[PDB]
Amino acid sequence: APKAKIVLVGSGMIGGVMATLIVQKNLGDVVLFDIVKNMPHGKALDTSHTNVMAYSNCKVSGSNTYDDLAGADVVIVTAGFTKAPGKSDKEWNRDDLLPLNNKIMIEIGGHIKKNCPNAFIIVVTNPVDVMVQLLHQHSGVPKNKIIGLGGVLDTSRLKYYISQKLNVCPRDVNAHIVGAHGNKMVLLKRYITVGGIPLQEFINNKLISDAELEAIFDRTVNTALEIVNLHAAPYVAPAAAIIEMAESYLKDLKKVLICSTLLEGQYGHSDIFGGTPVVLGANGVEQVIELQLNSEEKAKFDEAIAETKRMKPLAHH
Amino acid sequence: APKAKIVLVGSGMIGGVMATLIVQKNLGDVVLFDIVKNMPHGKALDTSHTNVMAYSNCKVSGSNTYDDLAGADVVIVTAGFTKAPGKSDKEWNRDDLLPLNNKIMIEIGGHIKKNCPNAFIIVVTNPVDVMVQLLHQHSGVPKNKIIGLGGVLDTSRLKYYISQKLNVCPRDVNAHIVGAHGNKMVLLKRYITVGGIPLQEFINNKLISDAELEAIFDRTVNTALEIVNLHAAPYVAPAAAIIEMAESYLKDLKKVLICSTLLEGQYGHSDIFGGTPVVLGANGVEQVIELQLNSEEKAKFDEAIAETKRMKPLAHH
Amino acid sequence: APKAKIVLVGSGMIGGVMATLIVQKNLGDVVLFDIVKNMPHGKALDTSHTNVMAYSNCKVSGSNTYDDLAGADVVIVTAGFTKAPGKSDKEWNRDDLLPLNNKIMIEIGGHIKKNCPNAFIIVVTNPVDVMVQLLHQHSGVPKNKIIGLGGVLDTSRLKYYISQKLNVCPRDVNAHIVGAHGNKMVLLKRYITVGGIPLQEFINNKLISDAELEAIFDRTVNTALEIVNLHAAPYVAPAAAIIEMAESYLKDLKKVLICSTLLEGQYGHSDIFGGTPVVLGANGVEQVIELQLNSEEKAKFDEAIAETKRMKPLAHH
Amino acid sequence: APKAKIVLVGSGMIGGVMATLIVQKNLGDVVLFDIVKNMPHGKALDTSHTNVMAYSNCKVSGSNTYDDLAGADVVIVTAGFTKAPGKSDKEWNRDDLLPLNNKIMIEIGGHIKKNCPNAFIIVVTNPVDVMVQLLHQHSGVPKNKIIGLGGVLDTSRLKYYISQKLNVCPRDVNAHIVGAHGNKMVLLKRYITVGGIPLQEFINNKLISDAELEAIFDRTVNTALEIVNLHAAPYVAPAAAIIEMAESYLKDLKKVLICSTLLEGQYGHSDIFGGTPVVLGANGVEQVIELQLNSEEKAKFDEAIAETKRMKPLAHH
Ligand SMILES: NC(=O)C1=CN([C@@H]2O[C@H](COP(=O)(O)OP(=O)(O)OC[C@H]3O[C@@H](n4cnc5c(N)ncnc54)[C@H](O)[C@@H]3O)[C@@H](O)[C@H]2O)C=CC1
Ligand SMILES: NC(=O)C1=CN([C@@H]2O[C@H](COP(=O)(O)OP(=O)(O)OC[C@H]3O[C@@H](n4cnc5c(N)ncnc54)[C@H](O)[C@@H]3O)[C@@H](O)[C@H]2O)C=CC1
Ligand SMILES: NC(=O)C1=CN([C@@H]2O[C@H](COP(=O)(O)OP(=O)(O)OC[C@H]3O[C@@H](n4cnc5c(N)ncnc54)[C@H](O)[C@@H]3O)[C@@H](O)[C@H]2O)C=CC1
Ligand SMILES: NC(=O)C1=CN([C@@H]2O[C@H](COP(=O)(O)OP(=O)(O)OC[C@H]3O[C@@H](n4cnc5c(N)ncnc54)[C@H](O)[C@@H]3O)[C@@H](O)[C@H]2O)C=CC1
Repeated sequence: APKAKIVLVGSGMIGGVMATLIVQKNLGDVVLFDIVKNMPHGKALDTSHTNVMAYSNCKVSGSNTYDDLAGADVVIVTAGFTKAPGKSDKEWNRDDLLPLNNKIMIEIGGHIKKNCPNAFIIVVTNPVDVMVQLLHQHSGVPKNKIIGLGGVLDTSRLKYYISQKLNVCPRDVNAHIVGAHGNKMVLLKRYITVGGIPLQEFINNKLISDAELEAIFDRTVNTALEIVNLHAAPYVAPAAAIIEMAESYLKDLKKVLICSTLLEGQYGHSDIFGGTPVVLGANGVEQVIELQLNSEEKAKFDEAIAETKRMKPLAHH
Repeated sequence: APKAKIVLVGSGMIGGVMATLIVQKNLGDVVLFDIVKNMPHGKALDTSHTNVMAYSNCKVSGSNTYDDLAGADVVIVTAGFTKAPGKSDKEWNRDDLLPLNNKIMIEIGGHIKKNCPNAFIIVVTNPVDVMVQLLHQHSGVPKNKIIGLGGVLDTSRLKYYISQKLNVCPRDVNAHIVGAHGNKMVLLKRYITVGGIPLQEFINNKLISDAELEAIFDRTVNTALEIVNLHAAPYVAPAAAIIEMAESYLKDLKKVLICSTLLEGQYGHSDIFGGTPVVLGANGVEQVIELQLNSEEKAKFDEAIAETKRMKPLAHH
Repeated sequence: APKAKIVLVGSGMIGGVMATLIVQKNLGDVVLFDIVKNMPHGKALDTSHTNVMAYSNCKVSGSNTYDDLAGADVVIVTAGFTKAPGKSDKEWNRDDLLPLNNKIMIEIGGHIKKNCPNAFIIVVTNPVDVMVQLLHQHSGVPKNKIIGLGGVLDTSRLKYYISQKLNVCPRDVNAHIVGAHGNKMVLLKRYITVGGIPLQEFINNKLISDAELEAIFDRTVNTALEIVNLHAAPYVAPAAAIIEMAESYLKDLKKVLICSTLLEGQYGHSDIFGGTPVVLGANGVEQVIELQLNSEEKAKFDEAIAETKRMKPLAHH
Repeated sequence: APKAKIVLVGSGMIGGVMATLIVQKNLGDVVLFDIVKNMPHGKALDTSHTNVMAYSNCKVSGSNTYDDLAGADVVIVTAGFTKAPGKSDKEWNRDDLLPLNNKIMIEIGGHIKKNCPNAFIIVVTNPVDVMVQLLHQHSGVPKNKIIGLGGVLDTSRLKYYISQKLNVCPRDVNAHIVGAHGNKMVLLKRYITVGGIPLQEFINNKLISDAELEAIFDRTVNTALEIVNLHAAPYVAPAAAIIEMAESYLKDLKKVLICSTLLEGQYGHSDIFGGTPVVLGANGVEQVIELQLNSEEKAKFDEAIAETKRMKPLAHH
């Protein structure tokens, strides 16, 4: 009935574009919560005027008070740091953000548990597969109620780069990147399709070569780094990917979207979060889809999970 | 610059929903042309008021004059009959429409050639793979400028039925039905994916069985018949499929959409139209994608084409 | 959480376009209920495939069982007749539909009371201002939970016709037509704006003359008749207007939309429904806005209400 | 045919959100041009991946080369500075930006004249009513082909603030702010409507008081300042307003939108740009609407224009 209340814990660059897109889509009332005094109110105010241009009617409010999490239907956590200190852009590594963000998850998780234990949570803060589980553990939410951003975004890059080479609608390329959001992300060439057709047929037709695809894979993995090194920050597509996830939940679209979710034996892994296709609908994570990987792909998946696992103890520290 | 002018040659049930959806999408000015006196003006008038609710600004005009094809950017041909005479609903067969519609294509084609030889044409009238080629031949338009409706619609049924069984977003099922739009349409189980994942994995996981899929295939092929026999007429999804095609053209989306197009050696066939994925963009049919079918699938494709071919001489009569 | 369930009581022409638009907009699951055997299932089936083209995920089901009203969040009543018997198109009068539809409202109202007493109801069946109150009285729903279609549709015509003369975006003309949906509808020249600017300025600028506006008023009042007499049936804009209302409710947009609602002293009238701007949001009819009419406009409003009132006793018969 | 090419001259905060919204809306290919090395490529890259989530197909490219203006259909100029040096946020005044941005307009104008003299131009850089005319004069474009941002944005604030007080859909408040975008902007209480109804009726009904409206007017005028002083920057609504303008042009919507345009006697003013409602369509500024202001309102309009005029000679310096 009342619109969904969507609290953006973190009102930085991603938060700002998420607020924008929520109003564009009329998805629900938005709270831009941040620890920075007044900034979220300023961003909220600005954003709120777009209801007029968008023909929407979503309240957009800023907050510097954790208890505004109360009544949240969806909580999207981008709170934290994008860069580590003393580290240059060339040395940008999501792993280095771990010391910086760990303590922030715990605190937010405690606030979510107190204020909106029944909210659907999307964790973004890097290293996301680690931060999401830490938040899961501190917020107390059901495993079907929290996920991390990764695959929707990593695959939008891969999908997009292939679509440009093949000159097809970007969305008509489908692809899977799993395990973790980071330099070990697992790009599954075998699960790439174009217009539902195995990418291998386009390779057989010399429309795109294996070499080009290897360069696209490399680019995909290094995209965040590439953007950081172009004197920009990746936040527009991250926001759009998060909103697509939040939207599938809110409107019960049941889209299959690759997100970081609690693995309970899939791919041989339990007690960790990892990226895999899930179905996001009214009941949250409605299905966790386990790709029937081959042994080579599973080996890569293990390598990705091993990285998340390695940082599990460091996060919890 | 000026909006696209979209002439709907045929202002019956499909025409009406196409006009509706064009205004909803603000795709261009619409002409509802029909041979029935005044009906198209009445439908156009009604439809035109929806600009207000849709926040659009597309003119919608009725026409009983072929020369209103002048300046058309897109021409969508639904002109003809849905049912044959003396034939009951249980005996509904698209082939029987051939005697009834053949002469209508020729005439329209002559008008298109005179009035809008550079228009992009979408032929719908059944039996579509036959009628489209007849129109192609009489209108004189380039082969990259005309297609027939079939696969977008047949696959929306298959996609939809599978998505309901697997509880995923309908659009997340991708599937291919090729050769012809009719009882010989070729359903390619091998090219079905769900969230980009081979349907076989869901079958392996007992999430959907082969038997269920065979029933869904049967239903898909018989859908039009099923609808006709429920005391309804299939026209809403046909319209939406046509609009999705027209939209990809008009907005240069480059979607891969299975349509009836002139085959020039694909699948071993030339000098006939058949359903296959194509990319529809600014330049019309930008790419004709040839699925690398196996011999069994190709045999079915041949059977479908053989039917179109069989009726080629009857149409031209 | 679960999508809204929208039951279309009546699955005829308006019902069909409403189902189409609901899926286009992803507004909720739809039930096409009708007394005609199987037709609604056929229409629902057809419509359901458009989820694919629309990227939506709304179930569309047919029903021939009143109890499928159970759990309805919104009920839209188009059940009834568009034309009276023996009456020609030239003699088409909404009043004549009263004998034909009265008994249908009562029955539906009883089913709504039993099955979905907390649903938001939109009554369309003509003569709507009479049928809506009859349904209100039999369904038992709160006065903030039921309205009739009229002004959104009548004004879309007026708005549209003026926008064409002035060459502005249709939605940029705002206008009010109140009292009743019928030949006594009250067109308030004084409340017409174009881009928020009094229409009188455009008249002063000779951009549109009083005479042209009087012809547009006449056309607006006679539009339904004009469409019927063009061998068409007004149902596309009616559907779009109803969906805009249903949408404002469902998404809590709080749009000001002129609908038939229970008057409780506004304009000097009580215990009757009449068309006036209301605000439709999460709580239904959130505000009933009383235009501060002058005495001349109020006299017309009285004339409109007098007609509804005259038929009140005949309906209840 | 080919999509519109939209060059965003200036790829800062507003530019970034404009690129985002263009892809969301699939409006055309986008070039993010900036003088800052590589930043626009980084932003373009990020933005480009959203085609996937948006189902769009708009190229988004960065540029550090003026000649990428070639072939532009629309040019949106945000190039310049938001704050003056040594000036604190509390002292933020658009006028102070004049020395900083004047030289930038001239240069861009010369590039537009050389590269895309037939492009439709939207100038944003402050003080906009001054910068727009300077660009007009240097680019050589027809007066119907260039406008400045102001009223769509200033009025979205006023509209929004009133809609919150009255609890109606933001877009249902219409209002006019004219003359100039700055502290002398002219808020015309007399032209405010809510759901097409004179705001005075809501004031008469004590739904909003004159005092509240005066506070809302003050807030509206000071909004940019308020946002700057909340540790934020107004750029989301500016972007949305610009896109709504660009969109009306590109899709020939003919929306009435208040923009800065060349006055040729309206309001008694010639040879200057000032904010007034215009109709934006395929042919650019299709109509310049002159509000029939009273003498008090005209006096304010003169005060606003006098400010633009005062800075005319300083800009040209
Ligand atoms: N999972 C994924 O695919 C990716 C994740 N990222 C991670 O997203 C996070 C957000 O990126 P951006 O928005 O660009 O960063 P940002 O630095 O722009 O925004 C983060 C903000 O969170 C704040 N914040 C810090 N502590 C907080 C607390 N306790 N509560 C609320 N707010 C708090 C900040 O003050 C700040 O505004 C980073 O860790 C980045 O690496 C970014 C791209 C995609
Ligand atoms: N290709 C595909 O996947 C399918 C094709 N169809 C074919 O679509 C066609 C249209 O279906 P509906 O709209 O439902 O039929 P309909 O009978 O509602 O509409 C067809 C209309 O075309 C008219 N017409 C006849 N001759 C004409 C001429 N020379 N010029 C202009 N108009 C003319 C009619 O008067 C009429 O209004 C039929 O042949 C149907 O079988 C329908 C569903 C999908
Ligand atoms: N309020 C407004 O502005 C206007 C109201 N109308 C009224 O809308 C109603 C619907 O128009 P259309 O859809 O075009 O008519 P239609 O005749 O196409 O559809 C009406 C249908 O309701 C059915 N029906 C009859 N009794 C029923 C029952 N007990 N339960 C469920 N379904 C039942 C029919 O079988 C039928 O399919 C008519 O009374 C028309 O005058 C139409 C235009 C606007
Ligand atoms: N007209 C209106 O209603 C308002 C106008 N503004 C004016 O909009 C302009 C843009 O605001 P923002 O995007 O926030 O600023 P910003 O500082 O974020 O972006 C401006 C950028 O333009 C650049 N630039 C400078 N010289 C350039 C050149 N020769 N060519 C291309 N790019 C160049 C910058 O490097 C920079 O990235 C400012 O003057 C601001 O005051 C902002 C809000 C609304």
